[PDB]
Amino acid sequence: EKITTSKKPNLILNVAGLIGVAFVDMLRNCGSFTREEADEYIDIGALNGIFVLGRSMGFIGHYLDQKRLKQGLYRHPWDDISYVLPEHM
Amino acid sequence: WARELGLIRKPASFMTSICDERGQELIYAGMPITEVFKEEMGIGGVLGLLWFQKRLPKYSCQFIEMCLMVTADHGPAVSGAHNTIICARAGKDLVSSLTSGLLTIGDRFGGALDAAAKMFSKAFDSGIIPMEFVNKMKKEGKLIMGIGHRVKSINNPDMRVQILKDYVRQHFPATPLLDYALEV
Amino acid sequence: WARELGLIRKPASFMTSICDERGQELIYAGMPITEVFKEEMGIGGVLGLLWFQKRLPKYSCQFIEMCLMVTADHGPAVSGAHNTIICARAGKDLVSSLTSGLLTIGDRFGGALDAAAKMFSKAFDSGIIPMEFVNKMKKEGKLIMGIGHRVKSINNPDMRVQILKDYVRQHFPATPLLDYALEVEKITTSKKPNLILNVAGLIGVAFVDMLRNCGSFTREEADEYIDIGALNGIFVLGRSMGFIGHYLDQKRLKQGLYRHPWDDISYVLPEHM
Amino acid sequence: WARELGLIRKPASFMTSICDERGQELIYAGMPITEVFKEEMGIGGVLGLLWFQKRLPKYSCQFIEMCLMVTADHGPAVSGAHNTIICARAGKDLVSSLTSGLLTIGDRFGGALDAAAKMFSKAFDSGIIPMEFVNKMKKEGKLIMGIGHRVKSINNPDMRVQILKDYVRQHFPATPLLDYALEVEKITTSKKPNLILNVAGLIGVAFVDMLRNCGSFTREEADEYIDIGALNGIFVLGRSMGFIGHYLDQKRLKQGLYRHPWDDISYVLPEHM
Amino acid sequence: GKSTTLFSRHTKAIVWGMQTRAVQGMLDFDYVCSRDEPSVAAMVYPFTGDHKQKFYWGHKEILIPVFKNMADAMRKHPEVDVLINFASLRSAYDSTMETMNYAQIRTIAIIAEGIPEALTRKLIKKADQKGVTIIGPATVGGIKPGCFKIGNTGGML
Ligand SMILES: CC(=O)SCCNC(=O)CCNC(=O)[C@H](O)C(C)(C)COP(=O)(O)OP(=O)(O)OC[C@H]1O[C@@H](n2cnc3c(N)ncnc32)[C@H](O)[C@@H]1OP(=O)(O)O
Ligand SMILES: CC(=O)SCCNC(=O)CCNC(=O)[C@H](O)C(C)(C)COP(=O)(O)OP(=O)(O)OC[C@H]1O[C@@H](n2cnc3c(N)ncnc32)[C@H](O)[C@@H]1OP(=O)(O)O
Ligand SMILES: CC(=O)SCCNC(=O)CCNC(=O)[C@H](O)C(C)(C)COP(=O)(O)OP(=O)(O)OC[C@H]1O[C@@H](n2cnc3c(N)ncnc32)[C@H](O)[C@@H]1OP(=O)(O)O
Ligand SMILES: O=C([O-])CC(=O)C(=O)O
Ligand SMILES: O=C([O-])CC(=O)C(=O)O
Ligand SMILES: O=C([O-])CC(=O)C(=O)O
Repeated sequence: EKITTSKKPNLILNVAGLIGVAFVDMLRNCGSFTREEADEYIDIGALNGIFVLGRSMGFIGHYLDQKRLKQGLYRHPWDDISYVLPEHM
Repeated sequence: WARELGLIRKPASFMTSICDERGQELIYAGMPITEVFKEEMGIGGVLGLLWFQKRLPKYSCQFIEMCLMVTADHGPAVSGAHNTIICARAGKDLVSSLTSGLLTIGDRFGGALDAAAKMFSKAFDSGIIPMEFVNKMKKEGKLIMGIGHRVKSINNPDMRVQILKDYVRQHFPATPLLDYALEV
Repeated sequence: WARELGLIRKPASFMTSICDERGQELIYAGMPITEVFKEEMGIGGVLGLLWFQKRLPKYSCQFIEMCLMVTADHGPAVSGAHNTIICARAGKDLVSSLTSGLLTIGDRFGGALDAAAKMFSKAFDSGIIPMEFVNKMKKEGKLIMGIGHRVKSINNPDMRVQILKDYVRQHFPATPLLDYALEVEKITTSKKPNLILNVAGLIGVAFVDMLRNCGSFTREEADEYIDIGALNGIFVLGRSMGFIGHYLDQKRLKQGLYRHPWDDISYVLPEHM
Repeated sequence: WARELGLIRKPASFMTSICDERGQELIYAGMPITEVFKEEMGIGGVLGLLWFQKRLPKYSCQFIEMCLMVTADHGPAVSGAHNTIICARAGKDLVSSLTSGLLTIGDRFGGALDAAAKMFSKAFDSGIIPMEFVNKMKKEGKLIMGIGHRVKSINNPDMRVQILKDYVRQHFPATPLLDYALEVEKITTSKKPNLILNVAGLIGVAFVDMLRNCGSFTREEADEYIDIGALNGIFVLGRSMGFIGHYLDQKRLKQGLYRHPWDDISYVLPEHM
Repeated sequence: GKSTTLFSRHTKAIVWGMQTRAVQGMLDFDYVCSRDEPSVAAMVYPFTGDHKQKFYWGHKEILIPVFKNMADAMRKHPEVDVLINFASLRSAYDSTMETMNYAQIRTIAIIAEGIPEALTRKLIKKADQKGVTIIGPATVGGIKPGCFKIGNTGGML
């Protein structure tokens, strides 16, 4: 991060990268795991599950907010889509 | 450029009130994330902010955390865990397996929480005594949601019903619907 | 008002080329729906228009229909049909049950189509003879996808590999990859009889041959369509019919909630953590 | 080996009746796949065998294929196609993108088929005249599902309601519910021209007519199949074609991750919670 | 008794039906007239549940309630004194008659074309009894520059 901020100031450790590196440290620098167990848990997608479980709270909150606001059916505006269909197939 | 100058109008197609991604600081329903962590909130407090947009008391957040803890897992024999295991053994994905498992959460599996809540709330608001409620639901032919276990009957409760019940007695100010359900 | 008069300029965030809902008539990739129904193209023609934006010949559309027919359903014991049945017996929904069944497709269930197509295409493009291909697969510890059946080997072929293969001989102009796969099948059957071209491998090689043998596609377009997962879509669309049939069957039979028996689970939990 | 010799008795936990994978031949609802192909039935015939376990007539299978064709895709702006495109631009999967698109198929989007069919069937069975049905819908604060169009009206019909309607008149033996829906459409078009029979409503009434007018089904069977959501499966299977086409188009166009603009969200967060 | 004044800068109206273009034009007219509040307080549409429709107050975004029932709209908005009826010829009579049961409504504007003469005659009789001024049917409405605008009167902005 120091090197990247020396390159460009906004190249900081993201929350994704920080959580990843700190989770790897927690996995392999605590007495619970051996090194191979931590490697296997990283490989099989422990942080994918972490992110999914975390963002599930926000997604359910979004669903409840939309239900409480009683928003109607969405239809994407035609002006936001570029139709590049072939001339005649 | 036209929006910056305030020259045109375009109605917003969406509406959100739970989180504010833009700005200098992330905001959870009005509370900044730094204030979220300084107030020593947990999963329950963030859940309350994101779902109800309310500053829940500490006991409410702890009760929400306990409810999440007791419903964490109940074995692989249930439909959802079965589907998750089937999708995982196919070597598909974490998201796909979780998705296949969660898609069985409905009326027969996992909907007993909301069904029991609605049932008991309607019974309590109707004002009928618990005996009248039981007799009415016997006569009409629907099972009373939230009542009935297989093996644990007496002198051996669910023992995770006991934990939540003890917490509710200890910390909840008033529990009228809980008393009605206990009478039932 | 400012967009109609052209005072402002807003970039479009989406691009589509398969269907044009707006206008006085629905258009399927350049062809009007009425015209789609005039030249009597069926499921195959509509599928070709929507997926490839091409006017496929009649034999190609019929072959696509046949591929959807043979992959419609293959019993309830497979992972996807099992998941669909489990979600249906929970009384959830048609969409939810189909979804749960479909989510298992891609790696070990239904992934043999695209995998076999890619493997045989790589073998054919590498220029190696089928014997060299078999030796290369054996030496690196990989089994040839789309080769090898369960019980029906010879003098009793798959009986749905035969239908598609006969159609391909009868109607396809030239099938070099099918010939390569058949030479591979001849080599593998000399090892043990059950090493025949599966329906997955046959469909994959014949679909690659259809893509890169009809005049609709160039080599680059066919390769890109194979890479992006056209055969995965073929298998998923075919098997969706069987999954919805399973859901409807479970609803009609009025089966209750399923819970797996404990005598089949074999808990191996640790002593104390 | 005990099961082979039958010394033990274990009831089966499941029950299927649509497809038979075990045996010397793949079987679709009691009929072999080779017989399926010799009879020259297409997607419609296999769909009928898998979903209804009935040997539908040729015109019924062709009508089912027609319904799958007309509901293939209706542009990228609908909720399901939008979700499929969002998931594809995230570079996730074909199955995942199709899944995300299909999960929006419900009451508001895609459920007009089943809702219109059920409502028209209830009105026809109740014995009320179409004018009485219109008045009953008006006084209950309910809009007649399957009636009303965006821009299409009388003297400017759908161009895909017309094709299906013409096929139904030409081939279907008797269509009482379609006639009832046509009287309802005639009454509603006297209110304002754009109140014509929808594609959803026309397909629903014609599907009910095909179920309860052909010799394959009895009234109870047709009613049960309508109730359990056969037309929901019809729409889902039709629209999966367009969703997979959208996924393939997004992959071919190499579109990047979508990031919704902030100026179209209108954050209404509370002052401080 | 029919009042000599019908519209003012504080007049509040309820629109019967989905006429979001007409209501948006009404709000634009109110904004360009320097009105403190929009002239439309609520909408009535029996074919949908109660919700809030999104409108523009100048450049600001506002929400106007929409009620399935007229009774709810009259209950929650007692300051409304004008009804602008966008119901068709088959529904204008019933809607106007039901509105006449509410004493807070003093002026009713009927836009529908082709109402039978007997029904309009009955409406006139009941309006005379209740002292309610009816802007006769088959009209665009009326305009009071600076105070109020009825429906689509006056065209666009
Ligand atoms: C997430 C969870 O914790 S699971 C929550 C599930 N919610 C429910 O309780 C749903 C309704 N109840 C149930 O199904 C119970 O969980 C069950 C599974 C124990 C009941 O299953 P059963 O095997 O029928 O229990 P059991 O055999 O003891 O029931 C026998 C009688 O009790 C009655 N009964 C069972 N459950 C209930 C109930 N919830 N309310 C009223 N009566 C009931 C039955 O009508 C039955 O009638 P009978 O006397 O004519 O035989
Ligand atoms: C499969 C089917 O046909 S859907 C079946 C639905 N059936 C029913 O529910 C019956 C009940 N009927 C109804 O609800 C109505 O009569 C409808 C929805 C069927 C008819 O549509 P309407 O209520 O007129 O609204 P509509 O869908 O036309 O949309 C409103 C306007 O937005 C426009 N619009 C539609 N989609 C978009 C988009 N993506 N971007 C921008 N503008 C759009 C339309 O052009 C339309 O303007 P127009 O009337 O000048 O053409
Ligand atoms: C989970 C996480 O924390 S994100 C993890 C991302 N993964 C990585 O870190 C991989 C490596 N990192 C990167 O690729 C890059 O550094 C990124 C993508 C993380 C950030 O790079 P940027 O392109 O500068 O960020 P971003 O794409 O948000 O920038 C878009 C700009 O428009 C604004 N913007 C962002 N999203 C929107 C939106 N939906 N609507 C309107 N404006 C927006 C932002 O304020 C940002 O400001 P700027 O104009 O001053 O740059
Ligand atoms: O999964 C659970 O929480 C337990 C459950 O529903 C059951 O009674 O089978
Ligand atoms: O053969 C097929 O169509 C796929 C299948 O069900 C299997 O064998 O696993
Ligand atoms: O469901 C469909 O057929 C698509 C549709 O009508 C729409 O919302 O524009």
